[PDB]
Amino acid sequence: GNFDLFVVGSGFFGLTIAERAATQLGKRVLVIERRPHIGGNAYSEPEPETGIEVHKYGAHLFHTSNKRVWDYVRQFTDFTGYQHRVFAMHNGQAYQFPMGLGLVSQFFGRYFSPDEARALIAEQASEIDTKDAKNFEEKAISLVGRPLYEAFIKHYTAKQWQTDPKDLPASNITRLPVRYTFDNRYFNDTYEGLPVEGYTKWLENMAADERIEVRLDTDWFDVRDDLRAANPDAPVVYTGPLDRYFDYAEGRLGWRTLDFELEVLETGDFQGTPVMNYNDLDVPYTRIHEFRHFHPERTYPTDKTVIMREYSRFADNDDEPYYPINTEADRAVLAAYRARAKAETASAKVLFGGRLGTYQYLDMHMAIASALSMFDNVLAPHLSEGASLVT
Amino acid sequence: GNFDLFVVGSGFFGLTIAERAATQLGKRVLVIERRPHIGGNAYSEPEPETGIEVHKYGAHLFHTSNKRVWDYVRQFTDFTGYQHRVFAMHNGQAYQFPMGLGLVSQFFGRYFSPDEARALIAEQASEIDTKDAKNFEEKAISLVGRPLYEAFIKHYTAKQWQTDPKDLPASNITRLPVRYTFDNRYFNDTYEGLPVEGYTKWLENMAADERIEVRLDTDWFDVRDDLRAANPDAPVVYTGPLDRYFDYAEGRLGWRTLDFELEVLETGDFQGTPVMNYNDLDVPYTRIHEFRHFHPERTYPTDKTVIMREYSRFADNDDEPYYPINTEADRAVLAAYRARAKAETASAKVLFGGRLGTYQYLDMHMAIASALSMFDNVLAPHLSEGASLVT
Ligand SMILES: Cc1cc2nc3c(=O)[nH]c(=O)nc-3n(C[C@H](O)[C@H](O)[C@H](O)COP(=O)(O)OP(=O)(O)OC[C@H]3O[C@@H](n4cnc5c(N)ncnc54)[C@H](O)[C@@H]3O)c2cc1C
Ligand SMILES: Cc1cc2nc3c(=O)[nH]c(=O)nc-3n(C[C@H](O)[C@H](O)[C@H](O)COP(=O)(O)OP(=O)(O)OC[C@H]3O[C@@H](n4cnc5c(N)ncnc54)[C@H](O)[C@@H]3O)c2cc1C
Ligand SMILES: [Mg+2]
Repeated sequence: GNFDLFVVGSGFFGLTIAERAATQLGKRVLVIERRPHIGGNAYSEPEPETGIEVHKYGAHLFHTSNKRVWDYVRQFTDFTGYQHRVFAMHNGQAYQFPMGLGLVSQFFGRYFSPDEARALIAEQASEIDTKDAKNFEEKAISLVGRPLYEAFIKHYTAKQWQTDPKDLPASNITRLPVRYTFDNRYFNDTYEGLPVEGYTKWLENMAADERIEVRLDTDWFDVRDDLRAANPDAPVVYTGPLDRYFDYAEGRLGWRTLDFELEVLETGDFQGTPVMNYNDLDVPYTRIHEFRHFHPERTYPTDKTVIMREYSRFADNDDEPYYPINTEADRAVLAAYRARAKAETASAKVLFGGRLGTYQYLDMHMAIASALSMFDNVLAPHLSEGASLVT
Repeated sequence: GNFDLFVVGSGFFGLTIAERAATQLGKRVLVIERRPHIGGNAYSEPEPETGIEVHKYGAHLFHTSNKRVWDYVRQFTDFTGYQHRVFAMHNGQAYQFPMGLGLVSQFFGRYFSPDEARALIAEQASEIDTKDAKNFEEKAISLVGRPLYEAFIKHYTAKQWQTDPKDLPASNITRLPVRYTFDNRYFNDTYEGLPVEGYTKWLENMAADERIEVRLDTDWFDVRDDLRAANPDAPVVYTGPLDRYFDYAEGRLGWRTLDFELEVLETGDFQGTPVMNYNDLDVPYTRIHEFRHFHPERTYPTDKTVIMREYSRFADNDDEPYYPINTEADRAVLAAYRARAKAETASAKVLFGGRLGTYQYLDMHMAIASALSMFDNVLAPHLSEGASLVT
């Protein structure tokens, strides 16, 4: 049939756009998705042996301080009262985390009060002067001191960035706070929780409107010419890779990827907490997720659990792209593609959005906020009142 | 104590050198090995749950037509009568392999005699003229025809090389024979078998002589200065990476790596043969190894088996290097390092050998042949009669 709007990609950005067009302007929307499932990287699914919901592209924790977004998402799902907390494994011991009075007292072997901890860190971090810092390693030492740096930062950084911290620029550290309280709540956003029926149901609700069609297993580039010949005045919101859209004509944007190993174990509980960071070099993974703990309210089985080991890697051409590397070279490459994108927008009615469309890491709430904004300020005016898509 | 000779690396090249020096010249040899085990990539070990011997760095099949090598290795191990055969999985069917009368009859649906098969291939391969071939894909079609190419070569090549076959040079295909008989013995060497007590015992026997010390978990670069200060007239045979030896001063040599996934299944037999190639794009691995079938003479358990999925990847800086990529750029980089190596040989008594030391893929028998030759023609003359190490 006929379409008023094409959305490429069914992640949170894509589905926010598609939903808002359908329900707020009455528009016919086609969502083209190349994967065999919707939801982009927020997709979740039960592990078969155990029934436990697993986040297939990495652990997804929802948090936001944006009231508008919080009100928007709650139309599609309820949230549990989950609060994220993380522990760290170093030299055979499990530490409270992030760095705070708990970790400090554990690591140094006795209670440090807020004033005493402040004094300790100050003294140890004085080894290097921050403005003299030549690189990441030195800057981190100049902020938290060498003992804490070498125990909980050095090797974890090396694993996560796949680069020796001495070869990372000092530039990539703004602050490196130690909490001078025992508060170990990981995020400090106003709103936080996990979707009660899980992420996939949430995303399916966003696509529920009759005026939205979702075509899975479909690559936009395989179908666009005849789809747009069908509906020439239909604008496009594209949330796939930016460099691919222009046939890599400016070069490939660099990304980091993640490898996961899912394992079902014959115990009811492997580590007693959702996420354990592994700070030492003697194991190759950065973190282990245990998914039963994301939803304690669920009646999961008692004799099995599923865990997931996470590993960091530079992305090869065909790896899933997760984090932009963002070298100067990358930023110059990006610069060229957004010029192309602005010209494609003006000439072909194609908007570029989302994590892949803009070469940006985006949290779920930031992707949603981004899409709501594109809708309100660029796309809806066009669809409703013929306004230009040129900014 | 004192040493007459340093060998860096305890793979087949290294241990051949160390053994020949110890037993044929009476020399004190120290082998420095950075891994926690000896044997280099030929190392094997029993999987714990099943007891089954697994080749930890890929399936290792011994074959040679070199009588000297065959006589040499049999001093350290007995061989079984194993003959390697490979099958290929395409579109839900298992095919005899390599391409021959069996595969051809299966694939085309009826018996083709030697003359008829010859005629078939000739006709189909005539689609493209070999000298007109613009790339790998076209050259392969010009040799075996499009139907066979698209079924058993196209996607397997894409997976193994991590490159679209249209973007590989025609240059990388010499011949692509179809066997016009039913003979499916994989290798055509005079001698073939598997070590009766397994690869690790074999390698341990090579290092058995009292005059050989093996230090595990030791990086040559961490220890060389004081080791050589200890024994200044001791020559060195280095079989680690060539580019690393000279601090990557000419750039990094490019390699391909392999990823493996070991799995123990609750069946006595998963695929009924040691190696199954997967020629289709719908699975990411290239091959599955089932190790019980490498040693049918062993009394392995009946209710479990261990398999290994193999995947191809370009090597990152810290991946295990398995196959040289060998671009023109790589060959120019290599060229510079062998000039450096020749100067290091003349000035510091350091020989460069083996797979890593020469940027070469070497089969086991070719590594051994190589080391025997370095011994006889370069190193033994030096150790015995003070001859120069300069060639
Ligand atoms: C490991 C990992 C962990 C994360 N953890 C969190 C977290 O804890 N909390 C949080 O708030 N956010 C988290 N995020 C970000 C989260 O996934 C966001 O929902 C995501 O960034 C949403 O942005 P997006 O919709 O633009 O991208 P995506 O979710 O990637 O959606 C893009 C969709 O576009 C499809 N597509 C791409 N190309 C084409 C094409 N040619 N044709 C058709 N379809 C195409 C893709 O298949 C994909 O489905 C995490 C991300 C990752 C990778
Ligand atoms: C998947 C794979 C499959 C293979 N299959 C076969 C087969 O089927 N049949 C066959 O004949 N051959 C096969 N081979 C080749 C086989 O492994 C050979 O025995 C190997 O090439 C022997 O050559 P080498 O001794 O020079 O290298 P290696 O076996 O790699 O030995 C090198 C040793 O040097 C050590 N080392 C490196 N750097 C240092 C350092 N700075 N300090 C101290 N020690 C160091 C390394 O840890 C390593 O142990 C295969 C190889 C691979 C990767
Ligand atoms: Mg890589």
